[PDB]
Amino acid sequence: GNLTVAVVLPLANTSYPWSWARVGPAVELALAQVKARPDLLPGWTVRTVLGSSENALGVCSDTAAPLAAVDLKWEHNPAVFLGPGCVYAAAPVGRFTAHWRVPLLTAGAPALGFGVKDEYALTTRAGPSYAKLGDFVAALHRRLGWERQALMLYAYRPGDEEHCFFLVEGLFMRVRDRLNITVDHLEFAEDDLSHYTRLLRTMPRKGRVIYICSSPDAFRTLMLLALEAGLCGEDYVFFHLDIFGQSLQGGQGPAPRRPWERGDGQDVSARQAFQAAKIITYKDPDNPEYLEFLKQLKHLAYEQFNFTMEDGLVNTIPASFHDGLLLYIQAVTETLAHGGTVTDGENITQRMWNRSFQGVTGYLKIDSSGDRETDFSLWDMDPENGAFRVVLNYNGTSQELVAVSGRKLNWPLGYPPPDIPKCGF
Amino acid sequence: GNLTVAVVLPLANTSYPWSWARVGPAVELALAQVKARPDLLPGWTVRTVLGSSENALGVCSDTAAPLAAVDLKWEHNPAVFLGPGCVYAAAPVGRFTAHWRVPLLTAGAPALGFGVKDEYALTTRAGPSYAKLGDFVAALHRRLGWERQALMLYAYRPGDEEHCFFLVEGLFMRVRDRLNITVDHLEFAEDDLSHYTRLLRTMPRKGRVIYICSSPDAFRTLMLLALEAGLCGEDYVFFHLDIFGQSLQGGQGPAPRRPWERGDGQDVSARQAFQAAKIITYKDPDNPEYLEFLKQLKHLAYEQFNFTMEDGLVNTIPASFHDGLLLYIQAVTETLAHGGTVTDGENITQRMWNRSFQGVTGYLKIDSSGDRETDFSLWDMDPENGAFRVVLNYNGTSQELVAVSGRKLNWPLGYPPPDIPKCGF
Amino acid sequence: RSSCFGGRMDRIGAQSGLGCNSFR
Ligand SMILES: *[C@@H]1O[C@H](CO)[C@@H](O[C@@H]2O[C@H](CO)[C@@H](O)[C@H](O[C@H]3O[C@H](CO)[C@@H](O)[C@H](O)[C@@H]3O)[C@H]2NC(C)=O)[C@H](O)[C@H]1NC(C)=O
Ligand SMILES: *[C@@H]1O[C@H](CO)[C@@H](O[C@@H]2O[C@H](CO)[C@@H](O)[C@H](O)[C@H]2NC(C)=O)[C@H](O)[C@H]1NC(C)=O
Ligand SMILES: *[C@@H]1O[C@H](CO)[C@@H](O[C@@H]2O[C@H](CO)[C@@H](O)[C@H](O)[C@H]2NC(C)=O)[C@H](O)[C@H]1NC(C)=O
Ligand SMILES: *[C@@H]1O[C@H](CO)[C@@H](O[C@@H]2O[C@H](CO)[C@@H](O)[C@H](O)[C@H]2NC(C)=O)[C@H](O)[C@H]1NC(C)=O
Ligand SMILES: *[C@@H]1O[C@H](CO)[C@@H](O)[C@H](O)[C@H]1NC(C)=O
Ligand SMILES: [Cl-]
Ligand SMILES: [Cl-]
Repeated sequence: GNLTVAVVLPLANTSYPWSWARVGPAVELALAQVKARPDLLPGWTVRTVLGSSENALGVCSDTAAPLAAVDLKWEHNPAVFLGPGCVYAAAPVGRFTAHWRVPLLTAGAPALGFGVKDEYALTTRAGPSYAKLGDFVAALHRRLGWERQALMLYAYRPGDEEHCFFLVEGLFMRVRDRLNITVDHLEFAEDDLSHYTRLLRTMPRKGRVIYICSSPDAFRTLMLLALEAGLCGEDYVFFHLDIFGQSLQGGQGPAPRRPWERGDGQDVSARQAFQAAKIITYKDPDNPEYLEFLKQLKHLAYEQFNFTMEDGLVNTIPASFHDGLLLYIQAVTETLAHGGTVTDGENITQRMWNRSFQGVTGYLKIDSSGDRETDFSLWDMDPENGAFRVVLNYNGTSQELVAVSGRKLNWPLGYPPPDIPKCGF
Repeated sequence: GNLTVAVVLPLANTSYPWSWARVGPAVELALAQVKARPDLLPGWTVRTVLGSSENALGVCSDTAAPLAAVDLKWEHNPAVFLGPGCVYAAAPVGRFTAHWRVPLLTAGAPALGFGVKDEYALTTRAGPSYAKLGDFVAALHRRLGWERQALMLYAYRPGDEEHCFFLVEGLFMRVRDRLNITVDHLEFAEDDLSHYTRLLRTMPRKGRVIYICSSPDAFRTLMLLALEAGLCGEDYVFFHLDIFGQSLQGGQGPAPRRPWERGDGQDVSARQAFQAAKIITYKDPDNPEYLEFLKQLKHLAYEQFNFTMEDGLVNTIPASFHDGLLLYIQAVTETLAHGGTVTDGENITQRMWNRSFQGVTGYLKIDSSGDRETDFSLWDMDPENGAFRVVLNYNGTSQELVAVSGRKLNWPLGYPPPDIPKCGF
Repeated sequence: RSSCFGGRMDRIGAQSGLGCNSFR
């Protein structure tokens, strides 16, 4: 028999974490591991049919992905879709495959709207989600005695696909249904220097625990302006939602990072503005089986796609696609062993949800609602040398914080500042 | 040859203005007229192929509309799409047909984002659009002398597909572009009383000229509370953006209306509560051919779809579909005259845009951007019997705000109130 | 959902930051 996998991913543009340049090699490693294992689809063949999800302009689009998916379905009749990664591309395709009753695997599409499993009834997300960053923040608040109020800022940059809007959307909508805190949001524009001044004039009267989604340079500028204005960190703490650790040169591996240094000249005053700043980031798997996967992933990305991978946490999306496809194949074996069909769709997914699986990225846990439990890590500065490193990891399945090698969060006062001053603003 | 016309409208739900139950006989009167005109598309026939834009639940959907459009496009090769009306259903089809280069006619889909025309290329809107309401409001402001502040409120109701959000968005964006005026916006839930109380408590601090988009019976419980809180008509003006005249039994005739009358025991206070309120509706055509067309349309709607057309102002959407299809036929006729073809989407379209027409709704004019120029109307209270009637018709082609003969705006103080209180906020 | 978050993931409703707190 033949099992057809439909890929709707950016084939030519190699700037997306889910681009076929990076995901492509990983799906090749996975599909050769099912062929080398007798206990996975014994005697069945797995073939991939490629469809693009991007314009003639090379950007993932909401009008090319649905049409590519429709063409793929009509011409190949896929068993499953490897799914777009972009939010606006994945939404229509998610609804379409929900109507067709075919699963949809994807390590992208992290927006909050995909958790409504009455519309995306068959969408399994094997990668990180923005909604599961809000139960990390809730646990962080509980550990540090924050129960009253917080503030959240996201930045507008025309190029991106509203990344911070969706990220803060998930964080905000999840951290106030399981906490009794008062959270308020606010939006500014990146590199509109007149907006930072207004933002600083507003912030003091809006909160003391602040979460910013922006680019690293925007965050560094805000930190410098806050230091100028006297928001010195004995009463403030700024969290930078840098999921992929792009301010930390990829955030993967043990190495001093010092993300406040750019040779700008004012990197001495940009050092004491970061001693009241934490950074939230995806967790780098530490498995010996994960580092061996990246090596051959990079090799085969160079051999077959002429693309050179740079280390970083952005490589956990290829690995999440690997794990998700392996999980799907193992759940499709059990559906056949029980007298089912490869085209159930509905019975296959329920053997993937509320299930825990061992992949290169570690021991997965696909929660009962489809999404996969995500792990994040917290970075803070070392007063000795002033370099950031991971200080506190969060295990998304057990939902409990873990310190690292006897590392304590560096608070200027020794203990976290309250989220409401003594004289309430 | 034959000219196929693909229809994507609700084929079974008769509760939408753009429902095939209503629009169905409207396009049948149009296609029965080209057959009677040797000078319109002489040596061709016209066919209609129907696709539904409805869930299994029975409502507009953004997954069934594009899928029906795709099936129609591939099974039949159309020359034009009569297009959905619901904004969330029309957007995907608009993008699809723009990609295929097939024109899209639609008297619905009034949202502001349909006018980009770098995305929705080849989309002629022959019916009302919410952006054109900002032009009417700007003319009102320039006439009545208030050019420094306004407040807009849109109510949220789970059922409707965010009608008031889109209406107020269009008005807000267009006013902001037309007037150097600072405006505020706010959203209140439709079905709870705490929201109304907080709204009235925080209204005196944000504006004196208020535009309200809400249900006909939720603007009357707001007007009662405002009267009870001392927000008399000396200081405030409350504009009810009731485009389809629900609060006025339709507003299709010259009879007195009394929107404040319910006979529930507090019908006396409501009459002096509505002395501070004006109502903004669409303009009902005043030409005899519109009345004859309605007379034929309601007979045909009953005699072919088993639907009893209500006598209201919501019937200008069927008439808009009729006029738009006749205009498209004229444009394609011209195109064929000059050695063209039915499939020249761009050339057929560019002859529709930026030119006037004579339908049953009057003398049309489609803006150079592709959107018909909309005419609005403004109702007011008679000081004698407290009956509502029109005082100001607005012509969108020449943007002239012309008052009815024998009628004038009646203000409690004899002249419009200021938009900024003399003392201050 | 709130006045800003929890809508549909269509690009047609993202034209204006209406209902959201913004500086632009
Ligand atoms: C709204 O405003 C327009 C004016 O801009 C009103 O009148 C129409 O104006 C146009 C000129 O822009 C006229 O052409 C049109 O009347 C003539 O149209 C064609 C032009 O060749 C001609 O063939 C006709 O016989 C007619 O003489 C004007 N309209 C009419 C009905 O004649 C328009 O009526 C205004 N609408 C309302 C509802 O008041
Ligand atoms: C690859 O995709 C990126 C998107 O990440 C493209 O960069 C964007 O290009 C658009 C133009 O369509 C700009 O408006 C954005 O500002 C760009 N964003 C960024 C972050 O650069 C890029 O042009 C594409 N390149 C190729 C070769 O396809
Ligand atoms: C996070 O915690 C979970 C459980 O709290 C860990 O999952 C265990 O992993 C081992 C490894 O084989 C399994 O044998 C156990 O059965 C798992 N526990 C369960 C399923 O309850 C997980 O390893 C932790 N994450 C990390 C990175 O250590
Ligand atoms: C026809 O469409 C209307 C929508 O205008 C449907 O009424 C809505 O139904 C949804 C769920 O189906 C509810 O959430 C809304 O509150 C309803 N709105 C109303 C009643 O104004 C109606 O059910 C449809 N009926 C048929 C027969 O198709
Ligand atoms: C549109 O039509 C007017 C006359 O009706 C003409 O002057 C103009 O050049 C046309 N094109 C535009 C305005 O882009
Ligand atoms: Cl994609
Ligand atoms: Cl529709």
